[PDB]
Amino acid sequence: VLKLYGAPMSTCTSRVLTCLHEKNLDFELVPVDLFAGEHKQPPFLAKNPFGQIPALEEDDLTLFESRAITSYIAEKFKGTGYDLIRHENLKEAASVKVWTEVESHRYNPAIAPIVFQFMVAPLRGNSPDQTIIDDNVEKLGKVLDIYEAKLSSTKYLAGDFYSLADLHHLPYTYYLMKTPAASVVNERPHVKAWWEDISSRPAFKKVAEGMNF
Amino acid sequence: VLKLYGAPMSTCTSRVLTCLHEKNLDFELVPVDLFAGEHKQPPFLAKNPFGQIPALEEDDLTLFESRAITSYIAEKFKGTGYDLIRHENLKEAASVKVWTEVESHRYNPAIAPIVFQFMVAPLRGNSPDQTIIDDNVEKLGKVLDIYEAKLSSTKYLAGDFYSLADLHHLPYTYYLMKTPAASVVNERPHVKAWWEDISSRPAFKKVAEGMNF
Ligand SMILES: N[C@@H](CCC(=O)N[C@@H](CS)C(=O)NCC(=O)O)C(=O)O
Ligand SMILES: N[C@@H](CCC(=O)N[C@@H](CS)C(=O)NCC(=O)O)C(=O)O
Repeated sequence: VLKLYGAPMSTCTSRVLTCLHEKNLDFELVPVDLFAGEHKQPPFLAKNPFGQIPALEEDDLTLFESRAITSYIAEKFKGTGYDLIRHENLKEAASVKVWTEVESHRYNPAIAPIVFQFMVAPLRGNSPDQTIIDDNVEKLGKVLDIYEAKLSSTKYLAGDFYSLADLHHLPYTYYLMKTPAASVVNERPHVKAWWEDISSRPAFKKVAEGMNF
Repeated sequence: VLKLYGAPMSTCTSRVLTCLHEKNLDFELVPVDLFAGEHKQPPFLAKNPFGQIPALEEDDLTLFESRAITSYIAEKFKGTGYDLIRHENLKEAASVKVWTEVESHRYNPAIAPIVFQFMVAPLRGNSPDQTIIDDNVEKLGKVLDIYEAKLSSTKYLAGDFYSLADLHHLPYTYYLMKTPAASVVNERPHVKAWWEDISSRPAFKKVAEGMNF
């Protein structure tokens, strides 16, 4: 059984959950109690020594890092459910690799701090830092300027097909759109339409429920 | 023929060069003049709209992001040269994915600003910012504390085999070891031996020469 350790409301778990649904896979979501600090105790640290969710146990295999887990799932269950990494087109598969790396090294480092300040900082007892928000909204805008041009050429980031590249953007963007920083998406027409597209896929709509209130 | 656009002395290009050598592949290195701002002009922007090196062309295929390029090479030529991704052991393969994601999301964000301050800031006309250095040295230390424990259990990050996960660490770490921040590697005995191991591989020694003045 694919056993996913995490929480429905977290961006990092949701990234895997939507991938699991795209692939039409059975799985078990095992709750990890972040409130009680379960992720920092010896049992979970043995799954992920960095003490963050999610982790995956599949028989004797144990994985962590959300995008390692999605990549594993996408590769292992080739030909089942949606074709996320393009297993029968080399050119397409390569482009997916490009834009998943763009998400990791360009999109995520800019959007993560925005969501952290709005959603996580209050949990740590701090008001959102407007300076950190504004700086990264500027940075994300510049990434999104490139996205706007790309998405004017192709339906999705890696080409005229939905892929793992787009998928990885769903969770942090979902929370961004709940904040005033939603403006960076809404003011770029191709990015906005792209977001409205991928965020309305059945495989994410089921996951979106768990990310709400 | 594989055409790599970049510069020997750059970490991002060096990351691809070492992979090419591990895979025993022939290639053409096409210089891009950063000092002259070539990477910011339309011809190169047509290759990478983000205007940074490296980029790869193979026939009509064009790629950017260093780790997308290494992944593409390691996959396409998986059956020949060194087994970077473990193409015959799906569990080892999964482990490599975990630790390449660790390099992208945990190691690189901590080590990059350190190297930037030491080696790029003077090209900006500034002295190295010791505050940014110290803060990220603290961060990198926490990451390496985890590595230290993992490398007590297996010879390399993903297991007892060298892999793409280890490889991706080579370039920034190489420049780190030329600075006072080399201490974070040298003070952790398993991390130190692991570094001295992977950095002595013939596929990297060829590359390290181009990273020296
Ligand atoms: N790079 C990691 C990031 C993991 C991460 O940020 N997890 C968050 C949830 S979204 C977490 O565990 N927060 C609890 C904490 O750090 O105390 C991944 O993609 O899996
Ligand atoms: N995430 C990118 C980073 C690319 C990058 O940082 N390139 C540097 C060379 S190491 C560059 O082009 N610097 C020139 C500039 O920023 O003006 C990758 O891994 O390829």
